[PDB]
Amino acid sequence: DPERRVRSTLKKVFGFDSFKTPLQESATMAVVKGNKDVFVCMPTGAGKSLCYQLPALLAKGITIVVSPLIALIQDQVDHLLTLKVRVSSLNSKLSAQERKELLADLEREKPQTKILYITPEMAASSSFQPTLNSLVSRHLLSYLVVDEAHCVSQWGHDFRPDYLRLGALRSRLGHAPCVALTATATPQVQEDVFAALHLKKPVAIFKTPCFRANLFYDVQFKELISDPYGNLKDFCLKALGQEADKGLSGCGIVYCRTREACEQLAIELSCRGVNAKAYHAGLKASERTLVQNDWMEEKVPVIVATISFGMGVDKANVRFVAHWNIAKSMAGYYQESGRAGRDGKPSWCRLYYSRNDRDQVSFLIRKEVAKLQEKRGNKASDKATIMAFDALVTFCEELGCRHAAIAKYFGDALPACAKGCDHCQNPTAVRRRLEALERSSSW
Amino acid sequence: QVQLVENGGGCVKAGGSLRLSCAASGSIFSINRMTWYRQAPGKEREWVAAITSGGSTNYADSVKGRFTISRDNAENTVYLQMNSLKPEDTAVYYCEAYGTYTLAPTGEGEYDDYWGQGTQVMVS
Ligand SMILES: [Zn+2]
Repeated sequence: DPERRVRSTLKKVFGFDSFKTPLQESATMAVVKGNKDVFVCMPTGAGKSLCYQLPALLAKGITIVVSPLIALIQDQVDHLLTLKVRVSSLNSKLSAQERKELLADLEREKPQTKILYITPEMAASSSFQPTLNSLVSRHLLSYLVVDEAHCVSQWGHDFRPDYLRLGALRSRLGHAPCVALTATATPQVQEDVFAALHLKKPVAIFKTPCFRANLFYDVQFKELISDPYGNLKDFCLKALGQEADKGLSGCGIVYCRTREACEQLAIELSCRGVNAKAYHAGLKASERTLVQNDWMEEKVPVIVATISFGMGVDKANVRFVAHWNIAKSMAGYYQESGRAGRDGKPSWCRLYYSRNDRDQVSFLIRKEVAKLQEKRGNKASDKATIMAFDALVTFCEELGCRHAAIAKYFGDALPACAKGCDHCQNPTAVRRRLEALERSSSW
Repeated sequence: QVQLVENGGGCVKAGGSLRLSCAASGSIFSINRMTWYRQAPGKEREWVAAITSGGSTNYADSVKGRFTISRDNAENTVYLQMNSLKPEDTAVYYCEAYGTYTLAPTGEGEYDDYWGQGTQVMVS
């Protein structure tokens, strides 16, 4: 059966005895059957690549993989080579001799090349059209793959005019199933992907959900709070106190927009008896490395940071993530809040919302969009930037499951919140606080 | 897969009124365009009216002001209010679910077009 082959090739070539996840498996099987175009939207470290690489080995012919830049392309080729897989890369960073060695290999009946990584520039160039023409005619194309598929959308962050030719490409390669992959797609970006690449219905979709059961999402209104600083300390004390025998157990992050706010919030927290240190661009590199160190090694349980917080920094027992100030985007909030509870254990994610904060950020977004518009003219992404903020304001100012609002933005199914946010745990108490906010709104 | 099942047809007299309901089943997240077509026997399929996700609506000239469509967003269901009916309007009425995004919490979905079963509408 096909399962017997796929399991076997997974083991013999790639080395694994079972797939990471049954979603990775399902995607993989759907590409193998080859009746449908496929969209795979999984985050970094999911093994999204396996879902087109493994099926490529099990087919009769060649798999063209279109990736936007060679840095990306190169990583894959080296690893595939190490697995003793017959891979090749066609780019304009290559000598005429290497280029022509490869163009030649492709014009063979039964080429050496099983998988061909190619840049969009090259996949459109006159130099390649005839090679492609011969490959289709000899029925040697098993699959067209488009990586970083989101680049085709003007509503995505990384638009490339290059990618607009890919739809015409897909059309010519009609007989061949098309796979498109990315980590990052709003529903609007997914609709742009399916349209612009001319994917064919039914498009089968494999999309890792945002939802993490062990995170508890809630919003507090700084306007309706006598001791904001004191509220925060209690939130930190709850979160850090889930093993009283150890005393303080775990660590937490407080996120601020400004450096002044960091320094101040660190001092306020420290006084009320929760040891906290400020991390921002203001400090010397040495102070930063020392503060990061103290947090990582649990000397100091709480770090107060600007957007500067390290990408390479991933800790396992982050018991809470407090946004003192609303973030620039729903995506930013998801990512920053999502640094919590990577060890699977219960964690708390809290947004401190003020309309004054909303207004300060709202404006700063529009200012830095204006500064980009003077340097490169208009872009439909500028509209996306503003709507990315609206979605987070809407998260704060509506009644409804917090996890569900996050899922609607990203395009997931309604998640299984087990009284896992404020609204699901007590709907009426949320209505109370929302009503209370609207009383200040009068006039 | 997805079910479109239309309801709320029957026989009524000229000048009378019906309201059709089309119900969409399955894990539907969104529908790009929901569209009302009618098939009069021995005539070509006729485009009636349609509504975008976000509630933009347009209407055939032959039914403008008499007919109006709307969407129970909660229900993933559309309605076609037909008042001032005429013998012309006698037909089978069905819906097209263009750009129908479906998705389970597993992360496994589809994106497809779907067609309805139809409801009979007689105008004396
Ligand atoms: Zn909830």
